[PDB]
Amino acid sequence: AFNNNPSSVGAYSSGTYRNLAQEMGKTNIQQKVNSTFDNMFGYNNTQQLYYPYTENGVYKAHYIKAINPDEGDDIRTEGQSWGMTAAVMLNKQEEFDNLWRFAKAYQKNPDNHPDAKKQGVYAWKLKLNQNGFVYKVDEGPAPDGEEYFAFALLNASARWGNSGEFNYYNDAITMLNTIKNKLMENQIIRFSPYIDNLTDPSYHIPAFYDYFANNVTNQADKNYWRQVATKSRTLLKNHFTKVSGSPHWNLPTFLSRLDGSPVIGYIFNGQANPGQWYEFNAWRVIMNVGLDAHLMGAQAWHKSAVNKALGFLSYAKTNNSKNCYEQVYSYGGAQNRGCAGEGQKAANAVALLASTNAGQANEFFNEFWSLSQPTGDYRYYNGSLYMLAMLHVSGNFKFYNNTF
Repeated sequence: AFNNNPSSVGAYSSGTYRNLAQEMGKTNIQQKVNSTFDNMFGYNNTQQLYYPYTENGVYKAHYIKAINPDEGDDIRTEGQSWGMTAAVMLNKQEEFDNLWRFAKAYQKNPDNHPDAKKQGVYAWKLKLNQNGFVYKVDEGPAPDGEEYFAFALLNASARWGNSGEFNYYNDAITMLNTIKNKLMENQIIRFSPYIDNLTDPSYHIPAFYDYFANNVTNQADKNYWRQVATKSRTLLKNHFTKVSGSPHWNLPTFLSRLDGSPVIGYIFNGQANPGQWYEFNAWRVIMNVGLDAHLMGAQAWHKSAVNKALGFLSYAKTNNSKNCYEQVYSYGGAQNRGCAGEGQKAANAVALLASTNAGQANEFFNEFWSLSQPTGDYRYYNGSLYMLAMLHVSGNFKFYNNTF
């Protein structure tokens, strides 16, 4: 049965990881997790997201392919870092190393870039040119990519050691220093180096910062990361207070000010969507709240955030002609951008680690567990989130501390 009373003591402290799928009465859980990885990382061109990169017939590295029928396939730091995270959780070292080799060689902006704000950050969008060779489309970062790279590398160090191709630990500390020096404003993760008073709630993963604090050696840096953790929980608490009731109707938004206020409308040239939309990025917020509750303990704010958001989506489904909740809402109104696909259902299943409503849990968990693994033209984002969720709901998303 679903545990509707999640502990205030996290798995990171206790060592006790929940297996949500087992609580929900499912069978062949580990088999399904393993097949999900094998299909995503297999050469089947069906579920596959992991592809080799060669130059003049010489093997170089691997990437997660952001398949895109509208604008041409590209390669993103979020997908790359999420792939590495999946690989370390399942002890898949070659896959990890092949992805990290690609990131460090081809995504990393040089440390002596003429723009100091780009030095050592990871270019969010690459493509292969007409002759098949990789190039940077946009050098600007997507800072949750760096966050997941640092997380994944610290875990690789802890599981595998640092004497092979990579000194994972040194690579992780370098990544942490880059985040602190290039991607933070007053200890809150940035949306952009070039815009102040701006964050993306989906980039806030408080438990990662607590993990960082426990994996750096010096006192000042331990305190720094513990403060980022506390400030991140404050940002999310404040954002969830601000989106409660009218006018945002309990869903978090794409962009926020540093006090948690949703950004209204457009604020910069190049912005993809209005700031107050619950859209593709915002899907991840309650996934992150579930992660935090599981790993670091559930408090009243985690439970309220997820219960009210899932409550809104359930309500929105009852008021939809297609009998689905949709991918994009603004001020509680459906924006006609399609029924929820696999990745949104996946994010919402992870959120259940902070839920106190067994009925909600049944509905949202079964809607996720009944899905086939993503295929076709939209499988990059759907399939990436599906993989992460499979780990989180099977007790496989764990923190592996380094020893000093």
